[PDB]
Amino acid sequence: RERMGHIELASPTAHIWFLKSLPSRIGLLLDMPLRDIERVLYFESYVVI
Amino acid sequence: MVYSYTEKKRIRKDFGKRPQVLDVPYLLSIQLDSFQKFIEQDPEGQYGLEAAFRSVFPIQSYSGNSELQYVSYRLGEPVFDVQECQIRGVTYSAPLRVKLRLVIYEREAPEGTVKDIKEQEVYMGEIPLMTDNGTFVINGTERVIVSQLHRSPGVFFDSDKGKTHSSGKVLYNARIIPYRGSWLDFEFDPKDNLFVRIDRRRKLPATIILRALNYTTEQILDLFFEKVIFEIRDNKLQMELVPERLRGETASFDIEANGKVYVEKGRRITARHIRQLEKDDVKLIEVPVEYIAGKVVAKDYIDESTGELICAANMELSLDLLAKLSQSGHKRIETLFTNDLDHGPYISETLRVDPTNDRLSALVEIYRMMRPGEPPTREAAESLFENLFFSEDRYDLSAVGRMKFNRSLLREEIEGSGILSKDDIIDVMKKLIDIRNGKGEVDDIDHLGNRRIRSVGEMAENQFRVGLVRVERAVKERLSLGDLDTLMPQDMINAKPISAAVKEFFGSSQLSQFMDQNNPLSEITHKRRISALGPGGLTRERAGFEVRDVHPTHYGRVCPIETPEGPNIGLINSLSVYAQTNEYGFLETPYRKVTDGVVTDEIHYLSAIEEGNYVIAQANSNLDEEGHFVEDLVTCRSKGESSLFSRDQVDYMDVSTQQVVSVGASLIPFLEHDDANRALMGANMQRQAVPTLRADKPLVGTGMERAVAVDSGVTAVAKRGGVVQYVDASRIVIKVNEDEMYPGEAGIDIYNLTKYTRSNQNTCINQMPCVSLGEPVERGDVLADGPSTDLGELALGQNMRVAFMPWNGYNFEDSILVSERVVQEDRFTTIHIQELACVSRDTKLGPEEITADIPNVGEAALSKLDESGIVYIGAEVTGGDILVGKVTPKDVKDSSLRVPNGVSGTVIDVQVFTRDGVEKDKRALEIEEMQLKQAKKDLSEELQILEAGLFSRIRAVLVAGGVEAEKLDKLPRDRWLELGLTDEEKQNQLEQLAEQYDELKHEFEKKLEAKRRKITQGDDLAPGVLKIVKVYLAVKRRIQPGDKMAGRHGNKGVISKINPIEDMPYDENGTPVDIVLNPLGVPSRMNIGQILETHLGMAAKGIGDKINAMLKQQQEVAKLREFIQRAYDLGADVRQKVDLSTFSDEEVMRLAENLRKGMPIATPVFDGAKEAEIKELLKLGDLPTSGQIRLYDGRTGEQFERPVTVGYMYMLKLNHLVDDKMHARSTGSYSLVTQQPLGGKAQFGGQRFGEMEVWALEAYGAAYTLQEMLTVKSDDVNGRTKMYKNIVDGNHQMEPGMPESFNVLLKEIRSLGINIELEDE
Amino acid sequence: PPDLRPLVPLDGGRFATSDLNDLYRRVINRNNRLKRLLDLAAPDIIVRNEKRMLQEAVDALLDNGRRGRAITGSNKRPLKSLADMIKGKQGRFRQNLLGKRVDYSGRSVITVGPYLRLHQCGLPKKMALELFKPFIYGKLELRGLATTIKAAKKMVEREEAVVWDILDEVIREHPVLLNRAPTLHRLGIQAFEPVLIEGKAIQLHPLVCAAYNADFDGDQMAVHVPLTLEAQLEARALMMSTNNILSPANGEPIIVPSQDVVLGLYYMTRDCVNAKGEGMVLTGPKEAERLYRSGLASLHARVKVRITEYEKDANGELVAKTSLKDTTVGRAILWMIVPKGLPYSIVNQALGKKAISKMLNTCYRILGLKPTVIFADQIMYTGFAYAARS
Amino acid sequence: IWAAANDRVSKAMMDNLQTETVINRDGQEEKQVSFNSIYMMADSGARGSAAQIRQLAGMRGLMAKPDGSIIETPITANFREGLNVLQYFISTHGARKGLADTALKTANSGYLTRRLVDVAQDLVVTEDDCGTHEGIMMTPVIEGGDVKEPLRDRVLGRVTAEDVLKPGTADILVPRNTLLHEQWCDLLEENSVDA
DNA sequence: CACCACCACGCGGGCGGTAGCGTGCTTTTTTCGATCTTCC
DNA sequence: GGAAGATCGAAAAAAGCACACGCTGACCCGCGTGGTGGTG
RNA sequence: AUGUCAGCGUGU
Ligand SMILES: [Mg+2]
Repeated sequence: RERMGHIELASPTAHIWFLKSLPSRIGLLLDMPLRDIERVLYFESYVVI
Repeated sequence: MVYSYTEKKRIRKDFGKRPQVLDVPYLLSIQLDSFQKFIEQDPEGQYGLEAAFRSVFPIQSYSGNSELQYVSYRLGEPVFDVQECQIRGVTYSAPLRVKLRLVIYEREAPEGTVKDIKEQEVYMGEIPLMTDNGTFVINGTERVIVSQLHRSPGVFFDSDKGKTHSSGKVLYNARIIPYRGSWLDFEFDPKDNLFVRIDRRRKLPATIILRALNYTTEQILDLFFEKVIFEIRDNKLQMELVPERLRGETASFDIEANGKVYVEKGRRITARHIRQLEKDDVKLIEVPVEYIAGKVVAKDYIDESTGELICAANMELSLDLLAKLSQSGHKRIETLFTNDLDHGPYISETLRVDPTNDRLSALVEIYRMMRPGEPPTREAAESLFENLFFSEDRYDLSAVGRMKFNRSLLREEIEGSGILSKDDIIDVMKKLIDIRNGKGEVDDIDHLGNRRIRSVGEMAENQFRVGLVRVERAVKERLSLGDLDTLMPQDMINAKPISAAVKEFFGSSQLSQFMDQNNPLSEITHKRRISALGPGGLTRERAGFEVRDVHPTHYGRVCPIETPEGPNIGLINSLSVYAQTNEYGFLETPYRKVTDGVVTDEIHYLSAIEEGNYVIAQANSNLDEEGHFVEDLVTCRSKGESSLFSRDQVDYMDVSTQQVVSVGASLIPFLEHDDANRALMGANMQRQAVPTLRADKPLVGTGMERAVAVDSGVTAVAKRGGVVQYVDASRIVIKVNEDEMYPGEAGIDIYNLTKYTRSNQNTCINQMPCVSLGEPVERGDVLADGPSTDLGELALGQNMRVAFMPWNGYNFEDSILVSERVVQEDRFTTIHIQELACVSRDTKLGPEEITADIPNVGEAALSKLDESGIVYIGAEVTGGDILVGKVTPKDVKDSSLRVPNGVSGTVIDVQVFTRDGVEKDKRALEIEEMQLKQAKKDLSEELQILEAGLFSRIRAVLVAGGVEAEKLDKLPRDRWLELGLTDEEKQNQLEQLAEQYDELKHEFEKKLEAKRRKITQGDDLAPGVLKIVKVYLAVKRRIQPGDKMAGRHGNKGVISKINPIEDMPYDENGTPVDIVLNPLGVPSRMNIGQILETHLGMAAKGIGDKINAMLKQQQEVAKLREFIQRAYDLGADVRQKVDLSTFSDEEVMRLAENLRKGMPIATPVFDGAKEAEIKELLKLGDLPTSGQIRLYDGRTGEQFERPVTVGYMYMLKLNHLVDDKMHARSTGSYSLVTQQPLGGKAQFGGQRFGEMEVWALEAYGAAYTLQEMLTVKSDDVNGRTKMYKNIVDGNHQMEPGMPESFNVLLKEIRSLGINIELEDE
Repeated sequence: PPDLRPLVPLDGGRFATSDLNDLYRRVINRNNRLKRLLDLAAPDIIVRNEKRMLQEAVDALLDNGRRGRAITGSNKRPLKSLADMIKGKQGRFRQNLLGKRVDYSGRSVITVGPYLRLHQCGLPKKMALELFKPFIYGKLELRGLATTIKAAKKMVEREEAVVWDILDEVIREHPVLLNRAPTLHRLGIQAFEPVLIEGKAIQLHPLVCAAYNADFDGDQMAVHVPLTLEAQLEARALMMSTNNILSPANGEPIIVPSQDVVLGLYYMTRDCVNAKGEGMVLTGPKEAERLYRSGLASLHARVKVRITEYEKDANGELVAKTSLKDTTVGRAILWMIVPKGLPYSIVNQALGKKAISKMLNTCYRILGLKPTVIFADQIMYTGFAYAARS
Repeated sequence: IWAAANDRVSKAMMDNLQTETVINRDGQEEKQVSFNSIYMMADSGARGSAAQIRQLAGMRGLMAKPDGSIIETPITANFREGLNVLQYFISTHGARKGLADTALKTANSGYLTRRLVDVAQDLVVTEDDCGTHEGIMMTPVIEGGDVKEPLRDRVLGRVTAEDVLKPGTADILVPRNTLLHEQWCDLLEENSVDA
């Protein structure tokens, strides 16, 4: 009833709750528009680091 | 008038005054007729399968080398009968076969030369068939597909009356709703700009849809505006002035023409100046050059010499631009006639806002709207726009859609293509612009003329068309595969999509509902139901207020009172008695044409839209029997509103007083004396009454019981006339008349009555004969009485002796006090049948078997079971008893079906279905033997009749030839075949008759073999199951405190106390009353119908008691004839006339025997018996005229200080029994996820302590009780166990612990990327 | 954990939907495929798509249908994700935490019981026997009538008479919480003393209907059993109907005669002009009642009766005052139930709804709580009896 | 005109119902209050009211179409008498409007109650006196013709915030922190206290 | 020994299609392009 | 005099829509490939 | 020893 499991993700994935629930915490923290974050997240535009 | 044989048994007294001009039509016609249109062979492809096949077929291959065309379709005979389908569980359906031709053309010459033709018939699935009662049998269960009231296809203009923009301005919009396609909307912006939306997408300027239709700016401006010509003079610059254009104008400049100052500068042009200019007929008027700059040029003007655009189309003019135009040589210019109030410049403003400038740009913008992300290409945009509205395969404006479209635009023609065109959209936008300007009015969306009714046929045809287009895509896939020289159409098509679509529609649709079989009225109302819900319709939560109200067009088409009370009120309606459907789906109602004042009898069915123009009088308008209204000022209705009118201005007349109510609402006597709300409750409750074990006729009725009983398929109705040859409690055999005989037939009708079969509401369906041996019958006469039916009349409740008085608070709010006799005589005892299924499947380890031995059980528990493992029929079982002994392999585990706890009764029926291949047990063999014996009995009766006829012919021939009649009589009848005659034509006749006898015997043997094969064919089941055993339990529910009872006038209540017989109030003669009711209900709940019904029932029972007393004295038939004739003649110009002179003595006696328990009275729903007639009928018997008698107290005996109202009232026992409502729980099973107790009564479960209860406890100081309910009673498992052991030990203390639901929620949140925990610190 | 997303056997060889298991399986498939792609050094044109769709699967598992289109299930419908089973009306917060299902509870239709007192409710025998089962087991084991819990269960099932006696013993002063389904305000649930009745419907006091907004109409109600000492004390001291006499919303009384009590008391307190026994002189209310029951004087006869009324002085005691009053027989009869402290002006008039309410208010203000409760019960009894007799 | 006619009919009916009963005294006759069952039920307050009785015996009066406007011709027939088809259809409009309103009111009322409970579920009396000298004014509420609520109802069962002075005398009428029960309210109203 | 029938099964996904699917609610928050204005 | 702050209006997206109970049906991958197995 | 969907109904 209590023990949980875990899956080791091969590639990092964004947590949808923080990304989507307006205002976006990722976007607010990084000061980037939600469109840019959601398009770099789903592999359609590169982003500089 | 002469009465039918069943009616002459008991004639209902009728108080109706107005003669019946039109008889009530068949109630279920709206269900049957439509389905007919679905399956009838139509030479023209307008409705049904023929229309669908014509729409889809022919089917062309990808390459123009071959095709597949459709010739004809045929529906095969159903494999199983309706009864067989119901008892076996299969779906009542018929195979569909289609004649298909495969045409392979010439490869070298594709101009149309053919090479090979292959014709075949292919089977493409089963179509479920409608029974004679307008109901479907899906998976062995009765289903009803209710009609849907949905917005009709067409163009609708509406607006929001200031609900938006906070400014009060109305934003007019227009919608083009197709039957199949995309919706086109034209809305008006707050800034007066026309925008176009497709499928509720982003709005675009309305000129885009015009540009996409190959239209330039000049063409659009020509279409949408009036051109003013400004001819350039030397210095006058005179305009082509129209006097009408001066209306509603401001003269900022002096209007002078013909050397006269017509209008002075600074003066508004009043109507006087407009009229004077109209009289002047002056065209050319001098204009200053400043007036031109404020206008917009109509068309592009080009300086040919220089080849540059001096002015384009549609921009504001200016002084420099005007000078350039003048010097360019352009003498004649055109501009737009625009008025701030008459002709607004909406199109020009929209064009200015519109960014597109060419057809390709507009198409690209439309494509970008429709398909974001995809690259807009010329081909893609062209294809998308062509397929949006101008392709038959994607857009379908139906025939009714086209008719409404043309009518809304005032077009003479009512026929056209099913696709849109440039003209249609242009006209729609023009009409919307006119409506915005002021001309025209918006369309009432809730108008019943704008709402179509879709029946079963239309929906079935649509689903079939969807399946057919899927199949046609699948067959176009295979039609281009080549090698067609060796391919047949049988294997070319696949029937899976059509069958899947039709099955999903008939089994799992929004409107294919379970049929409610509480009583015949329930089924009748359910079949005649119109639901606004369903696909392509309203939603229960978002229905709103304005759509649930009673529109004035509901008169005569939708019942205003019969509607469910709850969330779906006003969205579900019942069809009126006389209402019917057009060919387009719109409802229509009958009317009597009124010509030259005198009302005629020709019936015209007027629709909602057309009936507005005419003036329709009421049903209750007095006539002098010559057709002329007695008074001049008849109350009529013109357009959804009522008013007085002259007697010569009437156009149509209502056909009946029942035209405005439904069938269920017309069964309430004295409906005109009840409040509308109480009438609604009574009508709703009427179709919830369970049928008792003895149907009792209503002493007061409305005369519609006969129609409801006959039309519903609950009673057995003779197909042909004749005499009843054989009567039994189970079957009836009728010897048909020689007139109705068919050639080569024995001529007997066999009716097998259904006895004690469960309905969909777990009630009991039972049919009882109402005829005797030798009694002649006619076509349409009732032979058996179904549930809640007495001699062909609907009988839902019982006639109970009621008294209206308070009785020691036992009828305080709405309670009912019931005498002990009501329980003693079983007046309200009902039978309920419950079905329990044991499914013997196949498991992975092995197949389970239904056997007579179960491990770890005793012989006493197994005593009821036989050696076959199925309980004995007629054995008394109770909760926890084993019914179908089953053991499944683990050696084996007991999984036998058991009677649910709290359920008892007697096993009355066991049905075993076996998959083909599996051996049949002894019980299955016994059931098959019984069915075979019944079939053999029927066929043997037919054979006996036919062989008796043939042997009579043989004996006649023999006695004519050999005159051996005495020898033949002495000889056995069979040996007559052996005996012959001399060599003559007599021998040839005997040989022919013997051959006929042999062939008839062979034919009937073949019939018996066919019946036996059909019985023994076997039933197909779902995968994994090898046997099914269904057991039926019958329980006698007797009335008791807590049971809900009700009358027909909305007066409901719960039985509060079963008073002893001696305690009930009694009259002078010592007869106690049966029911005591609180008078306090009447003044508040304004239903005076119950009081009048009580008085009329008292009068009827007094007449019946007088008849019974006369019968008990063995009085001569003359006295009975005189008394019954006097009773029937009572009234005030009643339409019903009964003549007992022609009745003969014997029938009269029978009639008297039927009237000895109260003469029935029929009270029409709006033409009923008045108070004077009731008093006259009361005075005819030995009863007080006032209707109030003097009662005595049962317990003490003193006279009540005032006379009380006693009488007879019709009481109904609703399907809300206390034994089905009571539940209790102390400790049981719990849910496995939240560790909370289960919910419901079927499974042992506790009541839900909701949030509001927690709030109420918090409002108190209740903290320990709340915590105890939250944790130690429900969630804390350790708390539960410790509390149980403590209370058993006697300590009333708790350990609250921690609810498990909170731990579950904690782990649930923890399962996300969020950490949540409890800190000890 | 698996137990919070269980796989339910379907007794037919198949299993339930198990939405969470489906989403987890989808995520595991995507993760394994991405691992396989990565370990093969796949080009950045293929692993990119697999990573994006793995992110989509994770999105669906955490919040289905949040961004794009919900993962369609086997029934052509959106699936339920982890977030979908916490939020909403069907979520864990509002369906299993704020409210829940509880044991020691039952439900049945209601029925009027006139003989009941204000603090009593009629409970059916079967519901009472089943709800108080643990108490019955404890009492059975305490008195030695059974040797074990199984024996007590067998005795309860066999429906022995001693079981009924024990049940009568255990519910002597054990209040039960009666509740109605729409609990609009605080008075929607109240504590009543159970009286065992033979039947199938719960018998409710006529006076407490107005607080419940209940009608004997087929409406059902639920019964809960407080099973701690603290819970019983809270029910008796806070939730009892005797305590709840003033509405917390505005302080107005909630116990008021409504339909038949008012009619009966109105019929009693009314005067004719030529009734039998008019103008007679009677010694007291007892003589008037005897005369009415003997059929000698009508209930509306105008007579003069010598009555004694008690008034409260400053010291708090009662001082009597006896005098002849001109009244009717019915009012004199009704005076026999009025408590001592009240004056005679209350009943010497035609008693309507407002008059009865004012009389009860004066009784509450002057006398207290117990006299008011007894007076209300007597008023209801007399109103019912004389409405029946009228 | 029709409203006046309905009022006249109702008044005439009530006059003919409430006191028509004429009874002989020991000598001559007289008029007494009627013993009619309907009138007894209405007057005693058991069930019903003047409107329902006037619908039972007098004309049913004007009825309104679903849009809310009044229909010109009223229902001139009682429930004891017969209502024709047109009058019943007219009344069904209002009946259906009321039924739909009461069917759709429940969800909105429940949602509002849920929001109100959740906004104030954490407020509990957890002290005895803050010593606050700040209170609010309370005056009888009067809006152009009627006294909607007397001051006694508004200030009943509440604690004074400051020493209430006798009007025009500057003398304490009630102390600073006295709970205004019935006797204090009588004292306040006997001195004509406004605020 | 290919040869047809039968069952694991596995990874796969929106589904089926030579494209679209949707069309009768109200309130709150975001956001994003178009206008303006205005100001340094 | 043009870029940036202010406005702003429309489009989009999210969140909500009483409680309690009773009953009914209907369903709870897939599917096309590869491997396996009896066979005449 | 479930769940969900759809429908009907009861009491408010
Ligand atoms: Mg009720």
